[PDB]
Amino acid sequence: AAPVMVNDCTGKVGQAVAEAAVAAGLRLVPLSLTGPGRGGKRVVIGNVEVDVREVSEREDVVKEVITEYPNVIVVDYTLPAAVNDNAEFYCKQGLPFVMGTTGGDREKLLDVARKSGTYSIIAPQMGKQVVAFVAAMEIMAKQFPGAFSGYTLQVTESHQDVSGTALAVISSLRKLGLDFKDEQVELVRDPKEQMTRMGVPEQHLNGHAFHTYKIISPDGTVFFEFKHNVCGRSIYAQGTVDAVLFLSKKIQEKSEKRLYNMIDVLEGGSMR
Amino acid sequence: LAAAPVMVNDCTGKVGQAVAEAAVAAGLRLVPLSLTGPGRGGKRVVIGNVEVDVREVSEREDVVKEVITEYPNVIVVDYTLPAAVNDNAEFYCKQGLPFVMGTTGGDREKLLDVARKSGTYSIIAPQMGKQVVAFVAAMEIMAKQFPGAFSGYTLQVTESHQSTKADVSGTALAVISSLRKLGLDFKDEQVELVRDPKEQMTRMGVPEQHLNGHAFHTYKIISPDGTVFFEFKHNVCGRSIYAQGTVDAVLFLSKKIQEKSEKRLYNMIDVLEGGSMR
Ligand SMILES: NC(=O)c1ccc[n+]([C@@H]2O[C@H](COP(=O)([O-])OP(=O)(O)OC[C@H]3O[C@@H](n4cnc5c(N)ncnc54)[C@H](O)[C@@H]3O)[C@@H](O)[C@H]2O)c1
Ligand SMILES: NC(=O)c1ccc[n+]([C@@H]2O[C@H](COP(=O)([O-])OP(=O)(O)OC[C@H]3O[C@@H](n4cnc5c(N)ncnc54)[C@H](O)[C@@H]3O)[C@@H](O)[C@H]2O)c1
Ligand SMILES: [Ca+2]
Repeated sequence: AAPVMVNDCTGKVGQAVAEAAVAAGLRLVPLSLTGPGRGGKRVVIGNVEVDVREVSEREDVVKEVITEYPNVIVVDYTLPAAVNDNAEFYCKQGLPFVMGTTGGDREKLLDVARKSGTYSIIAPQMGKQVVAFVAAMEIMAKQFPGAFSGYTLQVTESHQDVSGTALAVISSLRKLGLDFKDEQVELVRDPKEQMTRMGVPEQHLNGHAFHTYKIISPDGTVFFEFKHNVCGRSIYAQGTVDAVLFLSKKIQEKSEKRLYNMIDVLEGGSMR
Repeated sequence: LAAAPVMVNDCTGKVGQAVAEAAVAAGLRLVPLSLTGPGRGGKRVVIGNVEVDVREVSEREDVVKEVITEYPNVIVVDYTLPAAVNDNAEFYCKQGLPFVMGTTGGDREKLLDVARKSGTYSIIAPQMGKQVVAFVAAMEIMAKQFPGAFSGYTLQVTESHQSTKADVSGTALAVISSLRKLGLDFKDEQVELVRDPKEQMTRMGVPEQHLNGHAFHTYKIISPDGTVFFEFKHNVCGRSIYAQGTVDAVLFLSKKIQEKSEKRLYNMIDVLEGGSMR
């Protein structure tokens, strides 16, 4: 598996990703780029000192990276403002990359990767196990129209503005014959209620994504319940490591397909 | 509803009765004759507004002759016992009688083979609760599309049925089969079988009125570090899900017979793909 450069290793997700890469046995490139107004520094990720460099030095830094690590894959967890420029930079430099950063102009991001033939994974949702759940519910919904018609749907949700994941699952559930408007989602905002009702540990009130879907027969006798509860950043960190392993293999195979998403990574199976 | 009349064997069985009640309540024509098992006497029972002459299984030949003459388009619904599966199926297939069989057990491969080779219009499924079938399929879909997606996670499976059902549920086994393809490491004997009434009430939330007829299932999928938690429950009280799914299956198969379909043997997946007919 290929060595990885994580920009930015000092950001919260980027740090978690670099940690998880090191703990999994990937080689972490000991260089990183940080954002405007952040200065250069040395940081420790596991047993590796990383020379964190200001983004204005990116041309030089990438040349230092490429000479010592030809087969590097870049992992990008920066900010929406950097997304398009970073992508154009990675594509202009021939660098394969895994883009976790959300926002920016998404059509422009995809088209620059596709038109340049740059090996890449672009996925604004890297929590792969949740992605799998969401996608399978949809395929099932399309296979069995009206299978749950007459049932009652209740959807209750905790995050920190309804979750795109919850809306996607609700859309599938309508194809199953459930009637449920988007406004009927109960957002739990009160931390007391986030702890008590949903079981979120005190630790993760500022960093969680808990969802419950209850589907009940009109006579009360049939009860379905689906939960996916995410605490913190580990699912995204682990998802990113899996994406790097997938992309590395596809570069190694000289694959004709260049731009992948998390669905592609899931379909490639487990690699650890 | 230009749907076929139905003969429910055995309408004195717990599931057969529930099926026959639901068929009558849905507006199907219940054939006023039924077959009951060895040891049971002949009797008459009331199902909705219908008096059913219930006859001993040794009377099968003449009873089915009487039914065929009075109700030529009859579909037989079979909820009997495992010891009767193969004999009953081979009987229906010899008579050209279309059938819906929910009875579990027997030689399943032999059951499907005789249906297919005889060309008998049939629906054979050990789980007629179509909504539960849809959940099972969702898990299998996830495992086919995304193999190993939960590799490294821990699986806990806990299951509660009435005390007499002293063996793990077929639905739980099929779900676990999919979960293994998803990367979970889990032997079949690791399923926790809750069978003590006190535990069923307190731990599983089974209402007291449903202790002798329920099917509660919980699957927990947890990441190594404990930060990601999936939980799937499907909890059935009583038998109305099975009776309702059986009615749907009868209406489905009824249409296929009228339409004269080349395909003869169906399951509940096929019924789910046909859409809701009510
Ligand atoms: N794909 C996913 O599943 C997923 C999961 C969680 C978060 N995110 C997203 O990832 C992004 C990062 O989140 P976070 O909490 O780590 O943010 P953060 O603010 O903690 O870290 C972002 C870092 O990027 C740096 N940065 C800014 N511009 C840069 C540039 N041009 N080059 C290099 N570094 C630059 C900043 O200095 C900062 O250290 C956000 O857009 C967030 O929404 C995505
Ligand atoms: N597919 C499903 O959805 C589903 C759901 C629940 C139960 N079941 C199955 O249905 C079957 C019956 O369950 P139950 O609780 O109604 O059992 P039950 O014992 O209450 O009823 C079964 C009846 O079948 C009769 N019988 C036995 N042999 C017969 C024969 N050769 N001909 C006619 N009648 C005969 C018995 O006398 C008995 O009255 C079981 O195998 C059970 O596992 C299936
Ligand atoms: Ca810093």
